[PDB]
Amino acid sequence: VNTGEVFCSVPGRLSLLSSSKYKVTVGEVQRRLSPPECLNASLLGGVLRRAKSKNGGRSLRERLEKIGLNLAANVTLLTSLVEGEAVHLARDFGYICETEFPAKAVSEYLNRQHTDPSDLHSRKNMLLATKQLCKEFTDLLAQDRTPIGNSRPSPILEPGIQSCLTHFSLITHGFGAPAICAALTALQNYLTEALKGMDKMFL
Amino acid sequence: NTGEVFCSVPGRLSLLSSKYKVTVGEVQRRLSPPECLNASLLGGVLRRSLRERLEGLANVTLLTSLVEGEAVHLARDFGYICETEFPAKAVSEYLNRQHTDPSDLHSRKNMLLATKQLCKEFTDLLAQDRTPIGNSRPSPILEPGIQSCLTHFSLITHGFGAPAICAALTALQNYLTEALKGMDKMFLN
Repeated sequence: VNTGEVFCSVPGRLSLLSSSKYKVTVGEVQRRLSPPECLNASLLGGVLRRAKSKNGGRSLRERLEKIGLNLAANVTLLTSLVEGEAVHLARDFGYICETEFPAKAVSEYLNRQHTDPSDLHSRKNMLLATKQLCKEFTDLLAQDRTPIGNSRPSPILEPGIQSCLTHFSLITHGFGAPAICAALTALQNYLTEALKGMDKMFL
Repeated sequence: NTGEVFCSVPGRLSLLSSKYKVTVGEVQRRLSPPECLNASLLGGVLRRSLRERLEGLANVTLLTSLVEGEAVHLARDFGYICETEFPAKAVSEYLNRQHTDPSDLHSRKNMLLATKQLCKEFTDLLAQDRTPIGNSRPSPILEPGIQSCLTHFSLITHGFGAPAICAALTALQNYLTEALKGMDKMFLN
């Protein structure tokens, strides 16, 4: 089984701009057919946005077996996504959290709810603790080396933890771990703004 | 007349062949700042005479394509998957082994408790967001300043943002709880 090879190209479900299709590799098609999802011919046909013909299902089965693959789980909106588009969606969400999440207004509002000056050393220490533990957590997700798109990198994480992050990448088509890092960026920017804000209170 | 249904849109992310009601309120939010969608882009969103049909009424991301009902559904499925599929127990067993000083378990336990507390205050604020979305026009409980900032973030994500952030912090919170269970079994040795 040659997994670097391109199976097909798929227009995006979330494109507003006439200007790309995403490449889907044999590796990706094999990730969809294997556990934990074990997609069938009908669902794989929708992911690949194939025209649902009566020929189409035998045609796809023929295309699959020629390259050494053959044919349930809870289907979500994420199940519809090719890995290219899942990764792109996570990247846009990441960009929006960094640039548009009102981390400053949120810190001003939540700091003002803890304006007892005895509760000030306490809050500074809890903010610093939260920042640290969130970094450890996003550092682990950045060490994820699950195969996605054309990449099949070598693991740095121990096999056990890697296989648990691999399970969560497979059920989310690669959206999960980067969407969580996107959300923890908004939390980290709030904590940073809350610390700057605490230090203005201290005066 | 915000509550009026303007059309029904098939889901961009459905696999089951077996539709989302878009209201006039929602078309208005797309035409108004911060996005000021033109008729071309609004066309894409509604998946289609439009200028007449309306008359009486920022950078594009993958989120710009979504009707509110699908954006909220996608956030909801992400939430479900973070809650039920994120490996919180294995992540906490790995991170308890990497970052716990065995000469000061108490320092790591206090930092976990603190993190759980501050994450809760943060997701409690996002749950107090009363931004119009779909056919709801609820009444705000937050002061206008912070409600206006939260509304901007909902308008540019089509209602995906706040719930998607809460879905992610559920994975973090489940990790923290598994990690505290883990700290206690280290104290028992």
